[PDB]
Amino acid sequence: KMAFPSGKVEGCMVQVTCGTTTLNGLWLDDVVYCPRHVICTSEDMLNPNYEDLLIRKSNHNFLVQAGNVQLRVIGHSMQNCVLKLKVDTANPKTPKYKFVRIQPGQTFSVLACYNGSPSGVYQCAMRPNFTIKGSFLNGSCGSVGFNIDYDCVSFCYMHHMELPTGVHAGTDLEGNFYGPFVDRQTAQAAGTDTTITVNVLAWLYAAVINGDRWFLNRFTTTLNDFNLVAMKYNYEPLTQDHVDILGPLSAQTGIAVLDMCASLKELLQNGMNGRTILGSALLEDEFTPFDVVRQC
Amino acid sequence: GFRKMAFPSGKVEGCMVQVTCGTTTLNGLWLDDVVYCPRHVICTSEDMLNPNYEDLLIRKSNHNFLVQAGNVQLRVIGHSMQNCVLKLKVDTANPKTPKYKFVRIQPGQTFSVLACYNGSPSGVYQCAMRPNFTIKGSFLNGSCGSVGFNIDYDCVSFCYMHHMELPTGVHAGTDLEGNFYGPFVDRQTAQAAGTDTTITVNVLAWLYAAVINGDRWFLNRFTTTLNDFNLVAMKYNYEPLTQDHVDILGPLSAQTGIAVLDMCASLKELLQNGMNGRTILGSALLEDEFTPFDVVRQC
Ligand SMILES: *[C@H](O)[C@H](C[C@@H]1CCNC1=O)NC(=O)[C@H](CC(C)C)NC(=O)OCc1ccccc1
Ligand SMILES: *[C@H](O)[C@H](C[C@@H]1CCNC1=O)NC(=O)[C@H](CC(C)C)NC(=O)OCc1ccccc1
Repeated sequence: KMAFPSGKVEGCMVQVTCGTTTLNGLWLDDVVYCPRHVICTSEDMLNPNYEDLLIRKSNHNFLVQAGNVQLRVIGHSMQNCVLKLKVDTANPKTPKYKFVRIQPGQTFSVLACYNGSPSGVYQCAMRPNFTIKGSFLNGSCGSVGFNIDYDCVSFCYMHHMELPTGVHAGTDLEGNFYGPFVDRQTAQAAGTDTTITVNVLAWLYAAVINGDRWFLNRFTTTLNDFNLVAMKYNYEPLTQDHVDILGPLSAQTGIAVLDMCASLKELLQNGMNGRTILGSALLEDEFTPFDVVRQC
Repeated sequence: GFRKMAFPSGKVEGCMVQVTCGTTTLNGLWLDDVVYCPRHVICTSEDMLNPNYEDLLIRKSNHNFLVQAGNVQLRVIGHSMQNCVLKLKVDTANPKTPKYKFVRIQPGQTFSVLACYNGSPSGVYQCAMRPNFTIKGSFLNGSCGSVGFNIDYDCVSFCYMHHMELPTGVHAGTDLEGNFYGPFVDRQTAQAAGTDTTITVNVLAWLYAAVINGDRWFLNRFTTTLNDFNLVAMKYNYEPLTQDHVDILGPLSAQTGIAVLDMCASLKELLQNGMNGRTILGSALLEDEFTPFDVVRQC
C-alpha cells in the first residue's frame, strides 16, 4: 500500500477562511479551489441555500493564506459544490496537472491537510458505493486525492464530509459529488458496499507472478456467466474497461482474463478450503492492476 | 477512520539525487553541500561478492562519481566514507535543504520511506523497524539510497538508508552514519536475520485504534498483571511490555476508558484462541506497525 510522493501537491495547499470557518484549498495557477461550504455558518449547514449565501459574499470576505501569508482574492464563483477563488498571484509551484473523474475501484493518494498544512499521505480506493475509507478529522475538508503519471498530477477527489458509518464522501475538482450525496449537514447513508472484482483479479495475478498459483484451474467462463455469479457473492460485475486494464497482467502471466475469472469463481463457490494466497486467507480488493504493476 | 499514514514527503523529495560510478547507479541524499549514498555504488560485479571498501575507495577519484540533480550534473570536489555510507562533497549547496537531523531509531519505531529510482521519487509508505532489525519494505533494483524519515514540526529526522534485500524478501540498511541496523553486511551474500517477534506495544495501540473506530468484539472483562501478560506474550513470540510502554499507552487508555492491563487481557485471549474468522479494522492478523504516537496523531 504505497502512496505517490506528495511534494507536488504539498506545494499547492492553502487555507481558506470565511469568518471562523476554515478549510483547505488547492492553489493552481491563479485559482484556488475549495469546498463551497466554507461560506456556511454552523446553522447554515443544517440546510444551506448556497446561492443566497454566496450572493451576500464579496471578494473581501474570503481569507486565503499560504502559511501565514495572505493571498488576495480578486474574483469568486461557484461551480457545483466547489468555490473557485481567483487570486492575484500565480502559484509558482503549480505542477503540470489535470482534473479527472475516477471510476469506483480506482485508487488514489490522499494528502490529509489541516489549516493548509499537510499531516499525512495515504492510499485510498473509491468503493463501488462511492465512499472512501479515509482518515479525516474536523478541518480536513478541501484535502485532495490524486494520481501522478510521469510528471503530471491528476487531481481526482476533494474532501467534503463523513457519513454516519465513518466513511467519507466528496467531489471531483469540478464540484460534482461522487455518488448520491449532497453537502448538507443532514442524514445520509451509503449504499451497501461490494467487492471490487477487477482488483481482486489483479491481486490473484500478483500472486501468480510471485509463484503462488494453487488456485489456477483448467476451466474458463464467459464474462456474462461470471458477472451473474459474482453479483450473487456481492462482487461487482466486470466491465469491458476492466477486462482491458487486466491486459498487461494477463500478458505478463499468460493467463487469460476469463481463465482467471473461472479461478476466482471456483474460489467464491468452494471457499479457500483453508489455504492462503500471498500469505492471507482474505482476498484483497484495494490494489488496482496499475498498483500491482507499480510494486512489481 | 484508520489508515497506514506516511509523513508528507515533499521535504525529502527536494533532496534526492542520482549517483553513478561505473555501471552502478543508485540514489543519494543531498543536504547542504554533501551527498550521502550507500558505499557499494563503488563496486563492480566481481567486487560486491567480497568487497574491501577502503581498498576500492582509495582507487577512486572525484571524477569517477557522477551526480545528477534533475537535468543538472553536480561536480564532486571531495569524498569520504563513514562506515557504510559515502559522503560526496559537491560545489553546490542544495537550496531545498530542510531543517534536519540524523537519528538512529529503536526496534518498534515507525518511519516513512520515500522509495526512489535513478534519483526520482516513486512512492511513499510507512514501515517499522522490526525487532530483528529488518524492515518489510517494497524496494526493487535501483532503490538503494532511498531513505526513511520522520517529521516533527518542520524538522526531518532521517533514520534509514536502504542497502539490500535478504533472501526472505525483507530489507536491511543503515542509519545515516552508515551503521547497519542488525547483524548485516553490505556484501552480495545470502544473509538470514534473527527470529522476528511482534511489537506488542504497537498491537495494543492498534487495538485501541479499533475501539476508537467502534470495533470492539475482542474486548473482555478479564484482567491480568503486567508480568502474567508478559509470560504469555513471550510464549507466542511477542515482545515484552515494559512499564514505559504502559505509560505511553495512557492517553489512549484515557480516551477510551480502557485500562492498559485490561487491553492486555483482550490481547492475551486473542493470542490463545485466535480470531476465528473475525477481523479487526479489516485485518485478519494483528497489526504491529502502528505506534501509540501514530494512533494518537491520526485520531
Ligand atoms: C470539513 O472539514 C468536514 C470533514 C468531516 C468532519 C469530521 N470528519 C470529516 O470527514 N466536513 C463536515 O463537517 C460536513 C459539512 C457539510 C456542510 C457537508 N459535515 C459532516 O461531515 O458531518 C458528519 C460529521 C461527523 C463527525 C464529526 C463532524 C461531522
Ligand atoms: C541497491 O539498489 C540494491 C537494492 C535491492 C535489489 C532488489 N531489492 C533491493 O532492495 N541492493 C543490492 O542489490 C545489494 C547490494 C549488496 C552489495 C549490498 N544486494 C542484494 O540486495 O541482493 C539481493 C537481490 C535480490 C533481488 C534482486 C537483486 C538483488
